[PDB]
Amino acid sequence: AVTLPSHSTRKLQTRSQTWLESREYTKHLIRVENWIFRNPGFALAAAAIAWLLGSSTSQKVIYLVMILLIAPAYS
Amino acid sequence: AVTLPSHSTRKLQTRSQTWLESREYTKHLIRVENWIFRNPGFALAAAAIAWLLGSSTSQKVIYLVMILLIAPAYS
Amino acid sequence: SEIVLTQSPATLSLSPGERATLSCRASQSISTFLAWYQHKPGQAPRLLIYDASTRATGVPARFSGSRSGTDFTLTISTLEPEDFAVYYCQQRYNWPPYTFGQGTKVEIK
Amino acid sequence: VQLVESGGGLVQPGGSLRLSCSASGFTFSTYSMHWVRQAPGKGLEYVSAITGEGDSAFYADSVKGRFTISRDNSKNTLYFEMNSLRPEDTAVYYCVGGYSNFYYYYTMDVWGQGTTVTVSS
Amino acid sequence: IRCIGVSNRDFVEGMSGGTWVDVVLEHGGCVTVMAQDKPTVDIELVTTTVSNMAEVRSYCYEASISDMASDSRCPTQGEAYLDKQSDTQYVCKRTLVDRGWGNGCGLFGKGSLVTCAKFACSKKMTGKSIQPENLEYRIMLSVHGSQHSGTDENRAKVEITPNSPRAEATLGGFGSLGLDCEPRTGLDFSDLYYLTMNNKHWLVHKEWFHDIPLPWHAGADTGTPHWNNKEALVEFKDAHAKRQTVVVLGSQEGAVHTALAGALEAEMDGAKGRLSSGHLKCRLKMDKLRLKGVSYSLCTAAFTFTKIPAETLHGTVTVEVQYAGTDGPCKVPAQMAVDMQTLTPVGRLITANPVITESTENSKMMLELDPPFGDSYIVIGVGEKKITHHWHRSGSTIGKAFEATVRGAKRMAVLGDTAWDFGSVGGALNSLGKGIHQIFGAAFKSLFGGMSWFSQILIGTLLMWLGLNTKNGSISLMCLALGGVLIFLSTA
Amino acid sequence: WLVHKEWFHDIPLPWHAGADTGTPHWNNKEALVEFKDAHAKRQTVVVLG
Amino acid sequence: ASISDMASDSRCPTQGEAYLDKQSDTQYVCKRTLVDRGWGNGCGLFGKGSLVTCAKFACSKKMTGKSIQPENLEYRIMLSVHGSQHSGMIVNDTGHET
Amino acid sequence: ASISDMASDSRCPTQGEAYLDKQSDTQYVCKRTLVDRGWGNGCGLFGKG
Repeated sequence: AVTLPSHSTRKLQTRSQTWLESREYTKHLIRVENWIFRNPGFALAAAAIAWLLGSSTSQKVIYLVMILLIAPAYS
Repeated sequence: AVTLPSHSTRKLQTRSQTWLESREYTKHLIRVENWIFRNPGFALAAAAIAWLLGSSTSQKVIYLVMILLIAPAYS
Repeated sequence: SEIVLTQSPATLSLSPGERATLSCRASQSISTFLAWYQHKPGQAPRLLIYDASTRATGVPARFSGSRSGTDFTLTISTLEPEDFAVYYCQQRYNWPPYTFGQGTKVEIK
Repeated sequence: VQLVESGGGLVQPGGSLRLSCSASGFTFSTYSMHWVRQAPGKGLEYVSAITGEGDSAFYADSVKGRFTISRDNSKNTLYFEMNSLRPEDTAVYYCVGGYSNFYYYYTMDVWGQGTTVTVSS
Repeated sequence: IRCIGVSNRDFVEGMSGGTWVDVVLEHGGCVTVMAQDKPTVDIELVTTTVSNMAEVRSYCYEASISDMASDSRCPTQGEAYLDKQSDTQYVCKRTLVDRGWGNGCGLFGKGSLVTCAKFACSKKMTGKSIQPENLEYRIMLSVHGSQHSGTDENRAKVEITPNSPRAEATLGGFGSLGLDCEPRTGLDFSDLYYLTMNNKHWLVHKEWFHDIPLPWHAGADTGTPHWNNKEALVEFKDAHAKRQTVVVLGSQEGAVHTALAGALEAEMDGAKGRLSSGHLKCRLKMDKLRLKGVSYSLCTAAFTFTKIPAETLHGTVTVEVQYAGTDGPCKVPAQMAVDMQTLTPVGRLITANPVITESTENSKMMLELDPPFGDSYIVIGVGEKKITHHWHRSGSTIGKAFEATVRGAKRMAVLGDTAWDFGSVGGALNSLGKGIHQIFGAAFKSLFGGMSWFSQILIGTLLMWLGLNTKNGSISLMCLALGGVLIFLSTA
Repeated sequence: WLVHKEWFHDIPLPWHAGADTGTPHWNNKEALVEFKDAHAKRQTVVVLG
Repeated sequence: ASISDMASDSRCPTQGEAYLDKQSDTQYVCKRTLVDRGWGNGCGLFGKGSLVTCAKFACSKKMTGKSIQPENLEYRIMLSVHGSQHSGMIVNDTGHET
Repeated sequence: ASISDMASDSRCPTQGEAYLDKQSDTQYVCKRTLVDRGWGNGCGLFGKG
């Protein structure tokens, strides 16, 4: 169906390479980058929302990054 | 291939139902619930990480929710 | 189960010029969705009336239909020689299990 | 606006037959089609139906399981593939058609001349 | 007639210019237009057909592999070289392999292994472009009056294309309804590709059909296609340092089906493709509409209810009456009354005026009417033979206004400015509201509008808390944005 | 493949339950079949590919 | 999956609910919803009807999983010794018996 | 209610799940559970069946 949980959660560890190893790093980066490239307005909105939340600078930056990661996945 | 961007980003809005409308709701909720149910200890890890971050209680709860959201998607 | 239609006399012996009256009784409420067909041997059945009172395209005016509850009536005022045939009622209520009556034959007396 | 039926013939019990009904003079896709049979010495019996678009089909209990109705809107043809025939199916079959905007409902219909199917042992 | 049971119809009662009334038509429901002294017309959008589309960039969603080959050169040489490495119909992968003194070449460095495999496609899907020109709309309209519940002169069909945005529906005896439409303007087709995979067709945003990681051709295929990517469907896995193996991923047709979500389904007949969900905006020039029933004498024979008086979903009441006498074409007297001592017209009678046009022996006619909320009597007749019926309506005017606001909110959530244009005879408050809505909608679509039912519900709840606890004027700013997002969602 | 448990149990696909013997039975035909409906006046059944 | 002969059934706005006799068969997927009905469609009343649609389900192929006990699994170890072997006998597994 | 010819099926503590062919009939009520099993009943292993 639609969900189909990923097996990388329970990755089997051994010397030999797993099923689809070479695509793990690129996969997530490409998804996030493509979504952000299509929608910059949400980058602005997330910057604003992160600025409103969190006292210190580091808290606001972390909020910005976590929003920018949650948005593409609709997690 | 692996990425395959979702079309719900550009959801075509009209009176008639879209291609797979009845599933979205349970789609995301089921993915998150399943991943958490399989890996319970990460709830404790996220609680600790959220407690270490953010001054007020609301900030810490929001950090907890956003971590528990972003982890199952590996976003 | 399925709706059933009953045509009272199963045979009507009348002479040309008389008044013919056929009745159709339904097993349950059907508002106006009843059709009357004329069938002659060697010919395809011909639709006479739909909605229990409305004459089909080209049907002569001498055929009339009336309804009262579950009792439907087909009336032929001035019997013609070509009007002697078999007559069926069909229920058109809400879904296909559509059925016909056992038929009533108009015979020359 | 006419319906030409064909394919009727004598067959043994348990034989398989295919009846065809070609439509002319109207938009075949917008017409729900039906098969109604009449046994000798019996009234008309409404046995099968299919929607205009081919989505859904209905079979009467007397024929449910053995007979299959279908349609080709490109060739403007209705088909009634009848298998496992029995002597009780010996009858004259008519294909009827009616303008439908709902699954099977129709008001004014059009009838073919009919075709005889005889199942004798 | 033709919009009695639709359950998604709205009434555009009112005409204050004596002339055209704007109306936005949707595939879901239809619009009943009732004017001051003109017959009620039901108008419905039926189908949107597209024709002679242009093939653009078909993808290959199922691969097939072929005669693999490989080469390796000893650890201290150049590189392995298959002659099929200069063929754009083969996927070739180069790697390093453990080699030496056991495999046959004395040295112990890492070798170089090249593997090539021929690519074949099965089941590719293709996308096509929809120009604003060459898509057709078909509008079906009908009139009230004399049509019983079951060349017609009461119904008409209008074809509208960007080449002919205006047309007149000639209703014989009622005149003609002029009808201008904005066909280019009504649904954006400058971002939607028509997509087919295997006898299934969709409408696809022209940004979801360029970020797809699958082997893609360009344009139509004269012969055997050349696919540029050669990867993302073929996987060169490596054994434990001694071999290479090539596999293909299976058929991809279930991931694309789930990647499609929020994409509109369609269907196809020949070179034409029917979409069943659209949105069109028309102005209705109803100034050549007459009434076919004035200067008629009142029918005075008898009247019989033929089915029963029934209630539609919106409150109205349909009545089907049979007339016994033969008076020729003649007018029907009918009203909604209370206190049958003094027959006083209460409520409103939707059909314009009900005239019987067929006089042979008995005639059938269907009218409908909008009764008041209390008990009432449908009174049909003149004297001593006025058959009547007892009819009861449910809800007070307050509930009706609430439901009207809810319908307006849903229409806004669906359309935006074009929703602002629905009942727009046209003033200054209306145009100003439409302008400010244009500005706010552009800003909102720029910032938000990249989320689906869950990302936006999450951001809605988040900013709702934020505006609840921030203690500024940003309180109001947020809470407003939140109302917007959450209703945009809960409308569903 | 070698596959963990809990990845071969959290799969949303029609599943039999072991010994396929005679006529096959699927616990869920759900999500392998999509029941849409037209503008309130139809229903349509499609399969995912 | 693969689908087959669909069927459907509808009811009046005020009757029971639709029922196809193919709902008592565990080979058909069936779904129930509400459909606009009345006065054109065939019954005098105007509310929402009830519509049931059923379709026969068939699977061409399915993947299957099997269980592995930690018993009845065998390992095969190959060992060799240095000394007198010439370079040829490095990747040569033909006779290790003798 | 009235009940009729019961039947049952059991499986290896480590096999799949029990399946009667009467689960493909909409005239039967069927319930699935775990049973203590092994080495006495006939299947060498000791987990729940």
